[PDB]
Amino acid sequence: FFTANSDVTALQGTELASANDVPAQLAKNMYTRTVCLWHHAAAEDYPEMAYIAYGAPYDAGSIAWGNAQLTGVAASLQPSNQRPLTSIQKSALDVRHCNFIDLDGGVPVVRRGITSGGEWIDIVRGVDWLESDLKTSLRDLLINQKGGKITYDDTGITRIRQVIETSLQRAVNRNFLSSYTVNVPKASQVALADKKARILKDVTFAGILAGAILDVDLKGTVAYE
Amino acid sequence: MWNPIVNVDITLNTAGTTREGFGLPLFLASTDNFEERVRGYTSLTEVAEDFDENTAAYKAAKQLWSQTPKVTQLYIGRRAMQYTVSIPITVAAGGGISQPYQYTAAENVLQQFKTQIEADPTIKDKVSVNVTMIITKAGDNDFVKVTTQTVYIASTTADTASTALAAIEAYSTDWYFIAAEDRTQQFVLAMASEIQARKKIFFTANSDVTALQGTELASANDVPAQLAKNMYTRTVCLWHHAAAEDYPEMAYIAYGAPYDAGSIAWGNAQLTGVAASLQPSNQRPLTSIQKSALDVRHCNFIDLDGGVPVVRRGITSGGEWIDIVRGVDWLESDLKTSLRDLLINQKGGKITYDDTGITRIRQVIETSLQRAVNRNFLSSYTVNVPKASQVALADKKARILKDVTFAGILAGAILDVDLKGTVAYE
Amino acid sequence: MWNPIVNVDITLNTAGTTREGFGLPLFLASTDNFEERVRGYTSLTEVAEDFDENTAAYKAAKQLWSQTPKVTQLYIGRRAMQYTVSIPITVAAGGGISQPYQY
Amino acid sequence: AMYQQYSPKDVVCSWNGIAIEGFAPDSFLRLQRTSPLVTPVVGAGGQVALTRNADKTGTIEIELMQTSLSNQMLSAIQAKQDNMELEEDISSNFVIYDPSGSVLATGINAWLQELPQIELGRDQNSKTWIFGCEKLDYTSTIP
Amino acid sequence: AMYQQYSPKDVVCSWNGIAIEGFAPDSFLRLQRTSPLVTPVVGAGGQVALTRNADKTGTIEIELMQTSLSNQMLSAIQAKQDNMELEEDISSNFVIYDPSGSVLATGINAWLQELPQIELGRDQNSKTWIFGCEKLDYTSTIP
Amino acid sequence: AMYQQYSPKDVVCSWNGIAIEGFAPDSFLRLQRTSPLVTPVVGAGGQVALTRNADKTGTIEIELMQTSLSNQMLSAIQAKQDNMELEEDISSNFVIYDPSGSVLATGINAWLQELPQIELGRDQNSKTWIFGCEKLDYTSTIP
Repeated sequence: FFTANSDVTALQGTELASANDVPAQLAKNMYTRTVCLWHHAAAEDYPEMAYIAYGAPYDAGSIAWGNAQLTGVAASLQPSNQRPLTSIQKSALDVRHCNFIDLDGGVPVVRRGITSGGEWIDIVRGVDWLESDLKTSLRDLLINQKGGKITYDDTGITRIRQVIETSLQRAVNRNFLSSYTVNVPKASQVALADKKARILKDVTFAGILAGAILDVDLKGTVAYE
Repeated sequence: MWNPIVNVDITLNTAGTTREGFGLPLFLASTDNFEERVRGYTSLTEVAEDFDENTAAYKAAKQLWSQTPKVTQLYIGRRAMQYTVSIPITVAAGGGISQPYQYTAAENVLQQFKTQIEADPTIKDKVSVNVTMIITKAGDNDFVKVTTQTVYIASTTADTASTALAAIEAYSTDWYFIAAEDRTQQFVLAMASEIQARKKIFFTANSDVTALQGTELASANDVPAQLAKNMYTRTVCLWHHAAAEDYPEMAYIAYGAPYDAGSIAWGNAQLTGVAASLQPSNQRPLTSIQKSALDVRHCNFIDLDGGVPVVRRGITSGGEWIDIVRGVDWLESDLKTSLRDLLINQKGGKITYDDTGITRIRQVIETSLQRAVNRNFLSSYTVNVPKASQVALADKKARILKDVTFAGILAGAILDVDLKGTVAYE
Repeated sequence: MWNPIVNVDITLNTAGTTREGFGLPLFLASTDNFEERVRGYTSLTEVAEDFDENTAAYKAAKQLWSQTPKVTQLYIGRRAMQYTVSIPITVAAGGGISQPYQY
Repeated sequence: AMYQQYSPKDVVCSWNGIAIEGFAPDSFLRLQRTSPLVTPVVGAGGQVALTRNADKTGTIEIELMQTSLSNQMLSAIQAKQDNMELEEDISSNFVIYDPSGSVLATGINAWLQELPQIELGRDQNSKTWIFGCEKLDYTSTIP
Repeated sequence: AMYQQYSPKDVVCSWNGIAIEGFAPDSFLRLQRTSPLVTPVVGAGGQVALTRNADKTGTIEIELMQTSLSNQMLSAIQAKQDNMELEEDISSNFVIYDPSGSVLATGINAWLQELPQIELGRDQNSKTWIFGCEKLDYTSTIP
Repeated sequence: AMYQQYSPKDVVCSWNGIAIEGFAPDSFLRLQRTSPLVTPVVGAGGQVALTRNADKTGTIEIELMQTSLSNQMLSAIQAKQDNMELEEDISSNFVIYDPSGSVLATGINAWLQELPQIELGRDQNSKTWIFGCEKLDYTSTIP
């Protein structure tokens, strides 16, 4: 759920406990699936759609939504004097996990790109795509048995292991994950209620995330020697 | 519209060329001629429209554009104002809100005006009134003016250096050099202390005659001596008799502003139309003892090599050459722009947190330092970066890179010569 | 807090590199400037805070860090002390317990 | 004792802000100076005088696989530089990262000098890109 | 991950409206530029200045089997062009279609430059046809 | 640092309102003064006195390809000037545009002085056109 905001009360106060504007309430509830953007023109204009279109056309889990450049969208300006936000107001937005349009000095760029729960948008979207891919691959295996069976023995279970592994390798190839593992039950120890219901349970897997870089810290010196 | 196949607008006014370099000047003056806290101009003609020839905000701009090549743009800031009334009116507020007041035939008249103002529901909340009478800011109002012969009016700056600087920075951050109209000891020291915590340079002048005597810096306590004692490396002080109501700081700024950063020397500078530093008492160029007295204070001056005036040394109060400070600031800005361009424009990809991504940052840092080496500002440099296999996992979750460092070495220049010789029959 | 997309802290102080090897130095000195019996420092700047330039515990540290490459760390120990009073007070004890006296 | 171990996997090349990947099976990198350091001159009587050449340019040849994706990036970069004014800069440092220290040189102000030859057959043929440099600097970890 | 797979079967060449088929067992296509992009000049003091060559022509060598039927078509096309006035045009774009993207170049205004050498023995020998081009353009799928 | 890069592609010549194009493979432009700036005179005793010549004319030789279309324009321009009265003017400024600044001269009041020699063989030979100028002015971008 993408939403915008222009409440001026959000630009002051660094203590999240005392703040009670909409972004603060969203952050307090840990709504990891909500993305909030601060923008003065959010009164009757919709930059959320530009932010959506920035990354929607691309593949899931293989991009970073931070430092995004939006065409034709101006920076977040203080309503009172139409000047870019000061660092204190940016920090006030930061403690609320609310996004904003920053200026690196001559160019506007949406900063961080995190949900209200602190999780990066990239992780959420990649996990959802991974689930969808697993769901489609196993569906294609289970369907198309047009004249046969997938027997409830180890021969049938290994075939499901194979497709799960292939679908996780598809994610590893994107550089979304880096490694994974899969575990399945033995057909000789499955309860007979499941064999009558014709359902397989106790399948699990694990994965590890890759990461990216968005900021840099630097120090140096100059001397005659 | 219909346009001729060939259009030729010939004129008789000779014109000169401008140039672009690192940094733009800003002049902080006490004014009420516009509502915005910062306004820019591109030529002296535009400045003449808003300001009259006798204001300091016009003299400063006139000095700046005397040098050649010209500076592209000039900014003028506005200080907060307080107005005073007495008996030997019209009140304005931000947004063009104006209300007149009148009483007909002193404390009674002042209280009449105060009551009328405090009763008005349109402008009273944006101003404050008190009993002479005083009018200042109130609420969100950042601009206030009073004008009007049985009533007299006055004005005075009503803010400290810190507050004015903060209020101007909260409006426009595009300026490098800053000069001020006010030359009191307190304001100058406050502004010098504030700019020290920023990447800006503060140019100021002085005409205190007590600065020309005494070689012991420990005992001296004039403004240049206090600046030198505090080691304000970002403050440039110039001594000049005409610093009472004239602004040669802007000519000195324009001498080197149009050029590239870190590739020039500010010493031995020749300024067009600026006379040498003269002793106030008898209008004669300073003696060598007075020049030494200025020298121990790290204060600049205009010397005569014998027939030509030239600003000598060109050092900040902390002893560091202006060239080094400006070159370091430009180098930082260049690094900041290059890395910003790398990090942005990843529109559909990533910079992964492994050695492949770190080497790409190494490459841009090295290129940006080579840009400085090519100017002959530096002579050599080195860079060090961390291994991706030994970065703490907190950074990988924060998506930030730390522990990057580099070093450089400076080139130098020549400004004076010492010479000896002999003559003989053999 | 808000952090710039790129942060650059340039300075003019030249610096040198350290190195790590076998063993670390310890300097046993007569001191009362701290309560702990051993305290470590990583540079001469830290040593200057606790000690003045005229103490031997400062000269020893100044000599050590003259060589290059530097030593990573230096330890300073505290010897037991006895005090004497005469006629030509304040008394302190471990834990910050202090009591004045007067006649 | 034995020297440090070489590992092709941990070699990374970079130029113009992009990373170059997909090294060919054999001889994927070469570095060389254009001229020697010294040039002796011998007279008819046997006397010797030495000339110290000032030239320090060089060449960096990097060779990639036939279907590597880094080929597209370099073509796209070259296409941009053809439509730029002469005043715009086209040079950048060529940085090679090698933890084993078997490569001792870096390219200062390198430029793209030649495009690969393209050949096709039953199997895959590599593509060679050639670069120049103002000064091929040889450095070392000071003992 | 692994790069895209190369397949000689799905490579098609065309010129003058005809399709060229019957590739030889090995090295059936070659593309190359005539001159390099840059030519450095070094003074006696070590300074460097770069010359940017304007030449962009090239050559396309396509090699076919001994008994391929595309040999007859090219001979028949060449015979026609010998009996045409100089004002008539003889150049056409040489288009290469390759789904794997291993070929990055196309020939703009290509012409026939040489005829194959003919040799016979106990086995079959290939025949090489050589073409020119006004501008051998290197393009890529923009990342 | 390195100096600016030279590029033959971005050199444009103009005279009499037309643009001259189709430069030859090598040495397509030459500029030269007719006389030196100074002429020393030495007496029998060793004294020296300097003569400062007032002549400042020069010559501009531009060489083009055999089949360049700019050859027709110059012939057509020359044919017109033969049928004009002596009072009519035939001189015009010869302007050379070079973004690299490797050419420091311009021709003031230039005229056509000679026609090319024509030669034919198995290959293509260039054609040289020669111009004069009242004053070959050397200028520079003021440092």
